[PDB]
Amino acid sequence: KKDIGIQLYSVRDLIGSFGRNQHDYKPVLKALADMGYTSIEAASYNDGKFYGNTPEEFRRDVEAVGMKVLSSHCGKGLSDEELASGDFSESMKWWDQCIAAHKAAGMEYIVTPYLPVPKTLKEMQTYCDYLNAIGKKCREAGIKYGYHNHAHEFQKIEDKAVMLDYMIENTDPENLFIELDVYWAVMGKASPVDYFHKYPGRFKMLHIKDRREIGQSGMVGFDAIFENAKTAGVENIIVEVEQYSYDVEKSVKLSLDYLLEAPFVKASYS
Amino acid sequence: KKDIGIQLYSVRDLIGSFGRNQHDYKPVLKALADMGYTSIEAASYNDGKFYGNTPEEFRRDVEAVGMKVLSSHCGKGLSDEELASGDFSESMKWWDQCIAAHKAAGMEYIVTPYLPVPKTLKEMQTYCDYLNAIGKKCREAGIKYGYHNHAHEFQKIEDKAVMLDYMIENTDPENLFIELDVYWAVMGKASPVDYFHKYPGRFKMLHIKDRREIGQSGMVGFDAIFENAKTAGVENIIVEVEQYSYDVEKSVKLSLDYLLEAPFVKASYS
Ligand SMILES: OC[C@H]1O[C@H](O)[C@H](O)[C@@H](O)[C@@H]1O
Ligand SMILES: OC[C@H]1O[C@H](O)[C@H](O)[C@@H](O)[C@@H]1O
Ligand SMILES: OC[C@H]1O[C@H](O)[C@H](O)[C@@H](O)[C@@H]1O
Ligand SMILES: OC[C@H]1O[C@H](O)[C@H](O)[C@@H](O)[C@@H]1O
Ligand SMILES: OC[C@H]1O[C@H](O)[C@H](O)[C@@H](O)[C@@H]1O
Ligand SMILES: [Co+2]
Ligand SMILES: [Co+2]
Repeated sequence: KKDIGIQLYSVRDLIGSFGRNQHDYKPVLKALADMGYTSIEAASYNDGKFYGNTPEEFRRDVEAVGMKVLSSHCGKGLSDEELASGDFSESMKWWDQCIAAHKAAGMEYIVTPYLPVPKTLKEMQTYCDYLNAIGKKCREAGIKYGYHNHAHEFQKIEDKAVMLDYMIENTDPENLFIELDVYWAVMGKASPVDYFHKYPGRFKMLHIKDRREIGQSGMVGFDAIFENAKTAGVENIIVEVEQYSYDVEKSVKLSLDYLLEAPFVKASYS
Repeated sequence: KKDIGIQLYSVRDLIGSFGRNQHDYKPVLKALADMGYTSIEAASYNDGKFYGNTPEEFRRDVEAVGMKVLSSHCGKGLSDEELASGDFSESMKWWDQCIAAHKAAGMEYIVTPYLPVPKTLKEMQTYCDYLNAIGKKCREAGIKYGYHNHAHEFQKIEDKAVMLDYMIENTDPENLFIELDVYWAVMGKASPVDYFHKYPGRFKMLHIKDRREIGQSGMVGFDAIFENAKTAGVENIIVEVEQYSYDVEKSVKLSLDYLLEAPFVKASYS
């Protein structure tokens, strides 16, 4: 028995994602709960609602099956006009709605799942200003704002700064943490542990992800990752499975069991 | 105690010179033995000799510190002329000397450490013919010939075949096994375990390598790899460390200790 979360993207084939393919998510929530997942990270926020439901109903539904309503992936990128002007004030109204909806749902974190590699350091800097501004507003609402990587953030901008490094270095720790996707970090030739040591404390959440089932490909050193979890600053871990050797239910269950069986995964990080 | 080998390349910096001795490997042999490595893979074959010594002297030296003289990296790429002619006859006499020297040293395996990505499938085919021919000669001297990868072998040739796949598919199992470098496979976006399942029995040795010390980076899933070792066909494992967080002795000892401590690493694979 360990505190292990689940990215609801993992079951998007059953409940949908990012505003589409919707089903009644409640039976799946129950199965995930019964498997022994203890928290959820959502993957379908839109216009004040979660999977089409009010924050109150979503919170109730998640609470009904005994899981923590922990985190949520959602975001709003800057238009080319906002990037060129450096003025992203119109975007902030969307965040007032988003932050109030997350607070009503009980959420502890909000994580932006994706930003494009910008063309220039100046653009990156504007993104940093935006991330700081979002994270500050989140912080005032009692929420921790984070960023989730794929592999593209390990590229360089203007052949100077690695994008993820720039973001980390040019955001305030209390405004932005990194929800590090260890699979995608490895895919971008990055050492998760080396990142942990370069930016201690900034990795408040991990996406525990692999090619398919967690711990099956040989491509991720979860032992080392979890051994350096204190340096990283890990508070919570979120299993993500996007591709499957089996039916989805079994893939996500085997994924949890790997962590439950792993001696290097502690019962709680919080 | 576990049967764990060491690639002598890993301590290339600790093999020095004084007086008439240009490759004084004996002190390092001792140290490696004392750390607890049980077998060596050589990285210095030329002109019938190992580290400038006769096969009998090298064999004596290795045996004197109680390690197995197991394997050896050496190679002879095809010239552009041999590639274009398809006729690699001239290279085969080099192999007669090489194989006889390995037999005199007691070697169980010979492994070629690098072949370039060829431009065409036709050239890849020629390489496979060459590998088959070498492996056949090795086999008749009671030696198993193998191929060691980096990352480049996961590229596609003519945007058709992945190079390593082509090699495996178009060589005889009895002529060629793969000494899979798990670190470099990951660096090529390859799952070691999926390779094991695609080509059962063909990975008779692993190069146990990481970014630096074995098991420290978070980039290699040793647990999964070792759990699939039987499928793979693993007979021996060889630690390789080329880059170091510490002084070389400490780095290669920490590397052994990770495997000695890992419950998923068995005492013997042979
Ligand atoms: O809550 C009060 C404080 O927080 C506000 O968001 C303002 O940024 C700051 O100027 C003010 O003093
Ligand atoms: O931390 C900045 C960059 O340099 C590091 O040495 C790593 O090689 C790379 O993975 C990382 O993106
Ligand atoms: O052959 C000994 C060593 O030398 C080569 O340069 C390879 O990079 C390495 O994979 C090998 O272990
Ligand atoms: O024999 C030639 C063919 O066999 C190889 O194993 C591959 O399947 C294919 O890509 C190649 O063209
Ligand atoms: O083995 C075949 C190739 O295709 C697979 O789908 C993998 O993505 C790749 O790592 C591998 O090289
Ligand atoms: Co993810
Ligand atoms: Co190697």
